[PDB]
Amino acid sequence: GFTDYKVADITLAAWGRRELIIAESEMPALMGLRRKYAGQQPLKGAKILGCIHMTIQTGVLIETLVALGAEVRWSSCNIFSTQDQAAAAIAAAGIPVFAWKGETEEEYEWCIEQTILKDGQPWDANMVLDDGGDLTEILHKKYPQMLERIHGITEETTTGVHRLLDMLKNGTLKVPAINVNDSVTKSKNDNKYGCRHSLNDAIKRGTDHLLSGKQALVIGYGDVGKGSSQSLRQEGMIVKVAEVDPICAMQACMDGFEVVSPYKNGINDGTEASIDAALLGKIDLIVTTTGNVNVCDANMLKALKKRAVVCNIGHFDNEIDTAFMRKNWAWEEVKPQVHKIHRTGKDGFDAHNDDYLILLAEGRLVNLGNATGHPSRIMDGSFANQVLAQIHLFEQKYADLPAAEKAKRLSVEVLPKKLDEEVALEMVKGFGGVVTQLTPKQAEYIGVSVEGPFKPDTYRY
Amino acid sequence: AGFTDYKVADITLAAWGRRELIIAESEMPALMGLRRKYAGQQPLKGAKILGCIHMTIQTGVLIETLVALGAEVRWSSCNIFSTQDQAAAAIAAAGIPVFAWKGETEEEYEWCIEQTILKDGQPWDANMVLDDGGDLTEILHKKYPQMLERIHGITEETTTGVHRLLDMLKNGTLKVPAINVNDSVTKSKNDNKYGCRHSLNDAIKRGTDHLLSGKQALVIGYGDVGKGSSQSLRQEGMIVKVAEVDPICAMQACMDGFEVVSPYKNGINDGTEASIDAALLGKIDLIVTTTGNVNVCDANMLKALKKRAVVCNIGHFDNEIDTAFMRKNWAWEEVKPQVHKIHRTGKDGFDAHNDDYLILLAEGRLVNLGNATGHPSRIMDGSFANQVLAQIHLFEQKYADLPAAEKAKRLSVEVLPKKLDEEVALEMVKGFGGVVTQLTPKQAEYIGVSVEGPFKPDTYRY
Amino acid sequence: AGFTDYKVADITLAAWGRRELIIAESEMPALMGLRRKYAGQQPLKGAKILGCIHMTIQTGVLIETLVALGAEVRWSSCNIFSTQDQAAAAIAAAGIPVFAWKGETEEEYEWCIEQTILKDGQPWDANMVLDDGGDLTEILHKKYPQMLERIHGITEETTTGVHRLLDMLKNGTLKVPAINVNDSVTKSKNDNKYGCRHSLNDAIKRGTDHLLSGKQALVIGYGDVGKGSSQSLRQEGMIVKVAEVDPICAMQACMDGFEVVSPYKNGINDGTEASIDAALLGKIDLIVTTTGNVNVCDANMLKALKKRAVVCNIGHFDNEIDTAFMRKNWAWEEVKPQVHKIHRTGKDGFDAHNDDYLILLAEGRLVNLGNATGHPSRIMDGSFANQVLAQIHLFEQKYADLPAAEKAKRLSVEVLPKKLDEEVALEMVKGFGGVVTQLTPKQAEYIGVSVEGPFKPDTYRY
Amino acid sequence: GFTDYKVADITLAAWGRRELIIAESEMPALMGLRRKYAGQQPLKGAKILGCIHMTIQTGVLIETLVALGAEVRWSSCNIFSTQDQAAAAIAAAGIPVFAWKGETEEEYEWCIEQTILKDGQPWDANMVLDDGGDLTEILHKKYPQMLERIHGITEETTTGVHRLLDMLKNGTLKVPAINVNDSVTKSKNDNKYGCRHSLNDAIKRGTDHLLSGKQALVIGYGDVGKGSSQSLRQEGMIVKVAEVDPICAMQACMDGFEVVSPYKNGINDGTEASIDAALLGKIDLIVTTTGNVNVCDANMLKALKKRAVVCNIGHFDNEIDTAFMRKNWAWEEVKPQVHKIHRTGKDGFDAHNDDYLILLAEGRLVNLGNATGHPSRIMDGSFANQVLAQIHLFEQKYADLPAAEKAKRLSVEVLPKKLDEEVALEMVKGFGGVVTQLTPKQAEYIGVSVEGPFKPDTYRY
Ligand SMILES: NC(=O)c1ccc[n+]([C@@H]2O[C@H](COP(=O)([O-])OP(=O)(O)OC[C@H]3O[C@@H](n4cnc5c(N)ncnc54)[C@H](O)[C@@H]3O)[C@@H](O)[C@H]2O)c1
Ligand SMILES: NC(=O)c1ccc[n+]([C@@H]2O[C@H](COP(=O)([O-])OP(=O)(O)OC[C@H]3O[C@@H](n4cnc5c(N)ncnc54)[C@H](O)[C@@H]3O)[C@@H](O)[C@H]2O)c1
Ligand SMILES: NC(=O)c1ccc[n+]([C@@H]2O[C@H](COP(=O)([O-])OP(=O)(O)OC[C@H]3O[C@@H](n4cnc5c(N)ncnc54)[C@H](O)[C@@H]3O)[C@@H](O)[C@H]2O)c1
Ligand SMILES: NC(=O)c1ccc[n+]([C@@H]2O[C@H](COP(=O)([O-])OP(=O)(O)OC[C@H]3O[C@@H](n4cnc5c(N)ncnc54)[C@H](O)[C@@H]3O)[C@@H](O)[C@H]2O)c1
Ligand SMILES: NCCc1ccc(S(=O)(=O)F)cc1
Ligand SMILES: NCCc1ccc(S(=O)(=O)F)cc1
Repeated sequence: GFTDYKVADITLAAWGRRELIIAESEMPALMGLRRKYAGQQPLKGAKILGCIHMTIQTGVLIETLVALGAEVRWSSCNIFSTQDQAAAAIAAAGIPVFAWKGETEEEYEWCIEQTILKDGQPWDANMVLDDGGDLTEILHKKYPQMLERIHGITEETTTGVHRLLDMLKNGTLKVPAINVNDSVTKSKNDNKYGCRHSLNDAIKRGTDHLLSGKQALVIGYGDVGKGSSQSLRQEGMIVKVAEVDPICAMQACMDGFEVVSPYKNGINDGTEASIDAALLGKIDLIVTTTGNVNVCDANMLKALKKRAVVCNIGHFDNEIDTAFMRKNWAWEEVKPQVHKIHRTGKDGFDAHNDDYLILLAEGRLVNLGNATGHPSRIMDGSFANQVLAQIHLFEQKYADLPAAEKAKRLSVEVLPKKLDEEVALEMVKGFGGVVTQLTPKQAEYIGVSVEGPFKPDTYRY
Repeated sequence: AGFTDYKVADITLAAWGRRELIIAESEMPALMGLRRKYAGQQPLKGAKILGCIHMTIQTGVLIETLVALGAEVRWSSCNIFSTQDQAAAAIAAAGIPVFAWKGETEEEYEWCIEQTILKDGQPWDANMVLDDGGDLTEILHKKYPQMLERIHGITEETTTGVHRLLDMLKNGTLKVPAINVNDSVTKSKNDNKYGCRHSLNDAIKRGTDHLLSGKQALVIGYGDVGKGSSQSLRQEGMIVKVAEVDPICAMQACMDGFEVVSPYKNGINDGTEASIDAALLGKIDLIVTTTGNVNVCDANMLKALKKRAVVCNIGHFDNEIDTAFMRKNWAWEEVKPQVHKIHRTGKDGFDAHNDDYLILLAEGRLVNLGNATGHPSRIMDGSFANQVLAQIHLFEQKYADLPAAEKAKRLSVEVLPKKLDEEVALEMVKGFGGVVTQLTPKQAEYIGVSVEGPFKPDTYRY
Repeated sequence: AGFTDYKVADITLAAWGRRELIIAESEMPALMGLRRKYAGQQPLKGAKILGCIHMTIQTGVLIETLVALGAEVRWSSCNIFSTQDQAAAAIAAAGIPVFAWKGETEEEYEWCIEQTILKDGQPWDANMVLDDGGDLTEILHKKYPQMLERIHGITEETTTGVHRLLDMLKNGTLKVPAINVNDSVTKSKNDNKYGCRHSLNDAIKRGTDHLLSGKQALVIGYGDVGKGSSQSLRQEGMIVKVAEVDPICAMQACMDGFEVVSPYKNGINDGTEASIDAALLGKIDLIVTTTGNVNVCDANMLKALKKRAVVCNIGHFDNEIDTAFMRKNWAWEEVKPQVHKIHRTGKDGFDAHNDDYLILLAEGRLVNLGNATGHPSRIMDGSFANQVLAQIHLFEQKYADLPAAEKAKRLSVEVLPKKLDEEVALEMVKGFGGVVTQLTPKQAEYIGVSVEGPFKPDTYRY
Repeated sequence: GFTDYKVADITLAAWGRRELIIAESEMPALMGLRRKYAGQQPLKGAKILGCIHMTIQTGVLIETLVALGAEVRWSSCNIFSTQDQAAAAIAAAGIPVFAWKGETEEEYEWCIEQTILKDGQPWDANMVLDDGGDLTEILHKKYPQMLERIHGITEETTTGVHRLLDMLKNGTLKVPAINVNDSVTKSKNDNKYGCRHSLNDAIKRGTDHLLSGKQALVIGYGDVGKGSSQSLRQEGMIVKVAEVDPICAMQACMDGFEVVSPYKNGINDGTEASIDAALLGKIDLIVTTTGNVNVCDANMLKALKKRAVVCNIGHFDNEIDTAFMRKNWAWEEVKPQVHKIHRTGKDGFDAHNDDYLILLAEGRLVNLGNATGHPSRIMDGSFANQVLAQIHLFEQKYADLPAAEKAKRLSVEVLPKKLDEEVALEMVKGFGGVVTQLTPKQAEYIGVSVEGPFKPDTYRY
């Protein structure tokens, strides 16, 4: 009589299991590790608190971790990102999961606490898998005693890594972490190509708007901005790119984009006078990709072309000043995760008003909120890295080391390039690709082993 | 007035070269901004720079920037086919020693480098080296080691040259420090990739005027050059397949929409004709090597290629293709300079209407420079702004003046700091009319950077 | 509310449908411009239109435009899977007879068309037909021929429908004139191509959430739908191969950068398993049929496809794929609505973990409408502005009231004049914020056109 | 002792022969016609006046006509389009050719005259092959008696067809014509993909400018403007498109381009005030593609960004107001067919002036002027049509008809679709493409023969 879960509808489990079986065939690197390490059971004794979007893809990751011996308790890291049939299949497998699509903020926090607490007391957790740092934060701030037993954190995404490095710099990080984001088979796969697949996917599902011929402004040109700009350009949008980093802006120019600023001469002085109103009045779609705060601000929202679509694909919703819009403008729900924001005022709207914006997923990550996030064959790389990272920190056994050895190992590290390459090779074979083997003379000529690693650690790909 | 200390193809091309320099200067804002920023300070006064890099119009703007900052130079090309003769002539007419022409022999190539090293029959009192590929660096270490005692540093342009510096550093044979100019992002991820995107299809059209759309290409390699090369051909409508030994680069090729294949069955190169994927190579209209490695388009691949396929190399050296095999066994018919039909029917003569030939560009030497003009000015702007900054830095550090114990602590291969890489990029972006946004103080604090940058940790890969 | 003359899935979706209609109106400036232009004149006053076309949000705006101009209508969908239930509910809640829901059986499909034809058990006094594929046209000619005595014209949306009309005209069996709406440039080269570009990869993602980049696709056909479908996949990074019987379309595929292949050895489809290029089909991850032809993805191709390939059809009718063979021999496993795994291990039951299956989308029916929402409003604007102009033209001509000799001269299948095609395009361009330049008198005289257009001869192909 | 020619340098003939031998391997449709018709000699007795760019590809066309039985006398239809090695190879084969790169207007007219006159008297020509209509006009106006002997004209390009249709309208056309341009294997191959290949080719050879990241304005979006826009966009330019035809403008929007006018509201009233100076002041490259007059006018040239490149790929050099620039601005030759135009005045220039434009090929066809025009494998389709059109008209012997039968036969027609498909099939085989054969049931289902034509004549591809 398994009841240790909370999902929208347990009766979706059979559907979710059908999609898990399909997803498994799309995830050869992750399923390869499941088959490789099953005999060793390297996560026997691991008790993992997991906080990451409860999608079908996350389901294959969860069941891999359990297949290698772990126990887990799971929650989503976003109120809109859960696929309810994925959550139901995991719960019907007997795995504690607290997640549904459309949580309130209070339900979101309740779901994390349900993973942390078992029977009203702290679970004897000893591993953390996090995506964005919310679970990491709650443990350090509200359950610090639990971190005495925890061997490490494996952190999925750019924003969570930044938070770990701030903690490390300030002396507040209590356990070591692996930066999963910066494996090449994560950052330069998931963050870029994942958003290429899923950004225009979510815009179409949300609005069914034609994108070809229309004007877009992408704020940011890091890995997510690069993939997002391509998602839109390959549909035929005229894409303009904003950046604060001149190296990233240089890449945008060379990639064929006009680089512009929302602010005259790029100077954001906080006044309406600084807004390039002519530019913003021609933009049909703005997408924020930065991991920064208030990059689509109130004065920008006032100046945007009527009926423009606004969305965010960075981790947190504060990229767009949705607070200003809740305070001043009237919200008309079109359907779940799609709202018309009427700039005519706060108290009610005319149903035929033409002066509105369309906001997707209330400013939360739009690929997961309005579609299904990245596809399985892309998440394969990210999640193979997660598994390898969990194995590595669980085996290092930090929670048991003497203090001097803790000092040497309290760090945020990445996986070695050899492993990054082994993940990539399984991905390539999933496409039917054939990697050539160096001859001994050729390996000697460029100074590498025939087996790799093939590049110095400085190499940027 | 009596300047004779040069050797070029035709000095009367100087006026033409000067017109093209004046145009190129307006395409190179980072480099020309360095010229303006530092001219009064003369930070290279006293520098005596041996330069070895493709004697193009773009290199001319680099040379005159070094001279305008106070340096003296003596120059040669780093490839027998890459000089633009009008550029070398303009530089010579300006009274600057340059020894370079398009279509040098190997003996003339080595003579030209030695003319930069020697002045009036004796070693020039050089104290700086600017190199592209490592040949000048090698000749100095092997043949003129005494000159290195006075040299403060090497600024090395390209991936292959950096590899050779790092081999010397690990072997204990590198005598002076170096800056790896290649690995600035405004070099590696500008020049190596987008430069080849611009100039590869350029050189193939100039050499052959072949339609590329609808035809099959095989690109060997998918590093920065292979990425840019693959894009050069795909954007023309070619059906491009990619080979790689690096699974991470192979993963990128898959995700970028290319089929990843090996010339060898199951990727295993046992040296026999039997290991060749004859069915694959029999379909390929164009093969491009981009690896920096040896014999990646080998004799058995060449025998298996589709009749009338084009063969070329855009890596730094011609040993990527087994051209020696083709010289030894097959008859060469010159179509026009840097374009040869190689007839696979035998060595002693050929039927003029023979159908079983390959077209080789630039005799397997770097094809974008041999058959066209290499990277365009606005891309080389980034590379050469980095070169000027690197020259300034190593010259000001004065390594050659240190005691032996301190030289040992300073001997290293380094990259320029990120802040400079960003400053080059900013001038490039302004040259496109791009407008970079400035962080507010709260935004800078939120992501943990200074408002002025650097904006990324040194681990960032872009 | 008193009004019961409809049948939809759920009338309570009406308000949601109305919200989407108000958005779609802002995406359809040509259609809303016609509403405002002709509202006062009521040119369709007295028209009674039988309509049979995908009951989507876009069709809703079309319906309410005909009504706003004076017409009465009775509506059904031309496909069992293409209805958007909230669009049908909005139309029914506006008082408009509509019989349509997503997921009809075949018997229910036929019944819905008959409910538009009949009002209270007797033929409605229809006088106009709007059709998409020819099913309603066929039912009237076969089963209700008396009704055609009062009907002034048919306006036919799509290529397959027009083919059927032209065969009836040749055979002397077409009883009323038609307008070929499909062959307006703002329909054929807008809807058929760019609509499939937008909506094909859209439906595949919704149905399977598969990564497309780096995978192998085979598009059967390279007409307008095959062009837009091939681009839909290639822009995602698929490696796309194209099959054609028309060498001119195959030439376009080559120049567009696709490899042109046949599923049969040497292109010869003799019906044997030996004729199948099994090596080619064993590498294909996705096959899309775009032909309007029969059995272009046949039993032997289905047998030979790579395990776990996706199979779909974006032509009008589901017989492009041999789904009947799959129904007879293989076990179907529903993943979710309009997504089935087809287990090639046999008919009775399946292993839930079997690896040898295909994924079929929308049971072989038009996949963009079955698994997503079809073309976007801004593209359908062009098709449906043409539909409204075509309805106005044939209604005002009053074919059914003309003397016999006048009928004989007007019994034809025609396209709208090019001047109207241009006026639709102009509104579409303005909807993008584009600005069309006006010729000077001298420039107009020089190319031999009016400043107002038409700008091209009728022979022009764009 | 053959002397009946004039070329730049006859010693270039061996080079030209080498490139002809290579080009033949790139032109399977044209070489296929040599084999299919050699035995029958369909052009035995044809005497063809030919006027078209004397390129390597034209050399293969010429020698195909001769191999099928024709005699010819040849000139180029543009002063800059000749490849001198090609003209030399043709002269050395004993074929009268009068053409070199860099003719004056006087030499251009003289070269056409030498094809018309053999030994000071009109040659007994009975066939005409033209590209642009200059030879056709000269014969109608200056030697009308020779048209009593001529069976027809086969006209290569859109501008030339327009000029023929003016005469058919006015009743002043003396012989029938084949509109070769409007074969699909010409118009939608040569005019579009040909310019795709050769526009960015000529711009690189002429300027070596980076195109990625820069702003282009393409005037026109017919077949040449479509291919031109793609030539630039695929290099990473940000391309804007002007059109007067709203259908063509619709296609540009859908193809992912911003459609703009050089003039406010699109109204070309001839004033400086009409110019959108903000737009023109951002454009790095303008390309005219219209076949119309003065579509890049004096006020657009005055407003263009400093150092922008200006070129024309339409047939005639009056698309750009070069006359205005010759009268008012100082011209500095960079190298052959590349000039800087200094907007500081006419009385000389400062060698370091920054306020100049770069004009390519003096406003003449830039792909042939600064590069080599379309590649062999594209020109294969166009020229296979030219050969079939010459046979199609020669075998009909219009000049032998009585006046009443001539009237009935007098027309400007395209080749039937069956020939168009025959050319396309040979093109497809040259790529190694495999066309599928319809089954009888399938052919019956769509109402075509298994042997084609597969499309009604109304079809637009
Ligand atoms: N939705 C998804 O599936 C998904 C996937 C991966 C990562 N992410 C999230 O997306 C965000 C970005 O990730 P990334 O890996 O691209 O990071 P990144 O560091 O590579 O890129 C962020 C970029 O934003 C730029 N930027 C910062 N402030 C800006 C401003 N005011 N205006 C313009 N540009 C500005 C920076 O210069 C930087 O290049 C993070 O929150 C990350 O966690 C989301
Ligand atoms: N022509 C130019 O203008 C130009 C510009 C920049 C660099 N280069 C030269 O091009 C070469 C490549 O430079 P890069 O920056 O791209 O280096 P890189 O290290 O980024 O890429 C080289 C790639 O070749 C691959 N490779 C090695 N052996 C291989 C084999 N046998 N088969 C397939 N792939 C193989 C490696 O895995 C690697 O990814 C160097 O010689 C460099 O100096 C030329
Ligand atoms: N789903 C949609 O939204 C949508 C939109 C428009 C049209 N359609 C339908 O799509 C179909 C195609 O329409 P179209 O306008 O592209 O027609 P089309 O005539 O332009 O093209 C169909 C192509 O199929 C090719 N073909 C025929 N049999 C073939 C075979 N056995 N193998 C390979 N190629 C073959 C033909 O040569 C032709 O070029 C029609 O049924 C039409 O009604 C669907
Ligand atoms: N250089 C080459 O190799 C080459 C090849 C083929 C044709 N051409 C020539 O190029 C020209 C164009 O040929 P095409 O086949 O594209 O003809 P086209 O009729 O298909 O296109 C010309 C286009 O220009 C547009 N146009 C006319 N006046 C305009 C104006 N003032 N502003 C903007 N747009 C305007 C028209 O609407 C039309 O769409 C003709 O002179 C033709 O002979 C050149
Ligand atoms: N006007 C800015 C002057 C300037 C010009 C160039 C640079 S650099 O990036 O190429 F070192 C830096 C500063
Ligand atoms: N210009 C607004 C009036 C108008 C609105 C629509 C059209 S139509 O081409 O779409 F029938 C024509 C004219």
